[PDB]
Amino acid sequence: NLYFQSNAMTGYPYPRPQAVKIQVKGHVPYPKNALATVYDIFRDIETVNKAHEAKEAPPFAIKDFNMNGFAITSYLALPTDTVTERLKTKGFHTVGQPIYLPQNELPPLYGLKGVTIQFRTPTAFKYNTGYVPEFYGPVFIKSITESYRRIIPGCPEFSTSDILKYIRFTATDLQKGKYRLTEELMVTGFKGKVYLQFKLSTPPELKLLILYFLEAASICGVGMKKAWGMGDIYITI
Amino acid sequence: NLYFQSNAMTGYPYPRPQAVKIQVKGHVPYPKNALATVYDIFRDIETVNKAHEAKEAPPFAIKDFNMNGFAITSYLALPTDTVTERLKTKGFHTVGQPIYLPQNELPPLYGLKGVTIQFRTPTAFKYNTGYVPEFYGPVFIKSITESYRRIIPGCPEFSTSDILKYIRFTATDLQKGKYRLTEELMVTGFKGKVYLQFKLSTPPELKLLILYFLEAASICGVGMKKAWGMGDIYITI
Ligand SMILES: OC[C@H]1O[C@@H](O)[C@H](O)[C@@H](O)[C@@H]1O
Ligand SMILES: OC[C@H]1O[C@@H](O)[C@H](O)[C@@H](O)[C@@H]1O
Ligand SMILES: OC[C@H]1O[C@@H](O)[C@H](O)[C@@H](O)[C@@H]1O
Ligand SMILES: OC[C@H]1O[C@@H](O)[C@H](O)[C@@H](O)[C@@H]1O
Repeated sequence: NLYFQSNAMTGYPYPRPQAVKIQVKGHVPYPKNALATVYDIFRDIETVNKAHEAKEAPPFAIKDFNMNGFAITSYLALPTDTVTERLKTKGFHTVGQPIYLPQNELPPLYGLKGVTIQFRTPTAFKYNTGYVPEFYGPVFIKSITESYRRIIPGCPEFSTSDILKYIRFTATDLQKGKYRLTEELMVTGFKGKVYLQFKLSTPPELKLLILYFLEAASICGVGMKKAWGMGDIYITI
Repeated sequence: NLYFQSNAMTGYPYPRPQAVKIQVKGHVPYPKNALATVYDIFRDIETVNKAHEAKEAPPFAIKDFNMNGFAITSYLALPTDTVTERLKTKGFHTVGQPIYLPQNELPPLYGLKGVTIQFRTPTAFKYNTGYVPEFYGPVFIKSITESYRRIIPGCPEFSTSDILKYIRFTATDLQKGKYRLTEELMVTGFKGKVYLQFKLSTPPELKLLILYFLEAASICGVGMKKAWGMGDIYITI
């Protein structure tokens, strides 16, 4: 059975993350150069500049990097005409029209058994004196809730421990992959599929909240160098 | 004596509201025309367009309207060079550099007895049976809480009644004032100074939250037609 929460913290729905994705055509040798280009066109957005000088995560990420171009995802409310005009000045052309995320409304999640997470680019988590290229459930829940809170400030502090009591992670197998960040830096992380299974006791409000955390992580990326395109995930329900 | 909260919803600080203010020189006849100009220069920001279509509160407000110009406050992260260039195209000159709110850090509030709230433009609250140009404490608290949640979207549902247990409002006197919105609509609202006094039982965490609510209300405006410049408030501690 379902028991619905009456309190102020989990008795109300939380906002669904929103973002914009812009596709860019043009050759750059490394993700380092794509990231630098995006900082350059956002020089008059104070929040971006402050984050960069504080070496905090920027409100955007490079995605789908290759030799022909890349995508930019951002949760800032951007004037897209200005983005196109500034990229064109720098020799880059935007392709198609901006994509506004989320694209579709969600159905009710009653009877949703779990969520599939595909790590599409190599992923690793950073720690003092060593990044860890391995999947840890609690570490991943901390990452995705931090990404949700960056997009949606003002959320109360969720307890990681209490979320984990209602979920189980499994993986048939994960594999390794290499991601070249700069001429001199290549990192080896994990890739592949993890299944997030809800326990039968999962409060119904928590399924939707977990989906929204995963949507935020799909926007921001997971783990180290997420703004460079590491830790890119696809979610399936 | 102070008793500190251990629970997750009031035991952690919430974000301070941030905004940008841009001052514009240029005559337009009515606040209506200023509002229209701002919508026009934000035509490629999907969030603003969608909110305008749904008749939701925009994420900006006209302030300081006079014969020779006005100001725009917004809590969007704006590329301010683009805003200046688009205004200049319409014949408006931006004065000086953008102002980033808040300008200063706050001190500890343990000694703070209350807050002075000055209604600098006419203020009124709207209802189906007609606008009410009168100060009501609970209505004001609901207004400022909603403003804070519009700037800081994840903010949980606070109890208005619980907040009101800890504050007292007073005024020496309040005055009336007229605010012309269009060539065919002028509204009469109240103006003047209200004092918000914290009771001695006020939990420490709540003084800072209330100040943040008032800072959000200073950015957004209070009551009807806030985006047109009505209900502008100035806070002093
Ligand atoms: O990829 C989705 C599938 O992954 C499997 O590991 C699970 O057992 C299935 O329940 C799920 O539908
Ligand atoms: O620079 C990023 C690139 O690093 C290479 O090692 C990978 O094979 C590519 O998939 C990736 O796009
Ligand atoms: O401490 C001074 C304050 O005391 C209150 O009782 C008054 O209502 C306020 O107007 C005054 O600013
Ligand atoms: O249009 C707005 C104007 O309305 C007039 O009625 C007020 O006296 C002015 O203070 C205000 O600037």
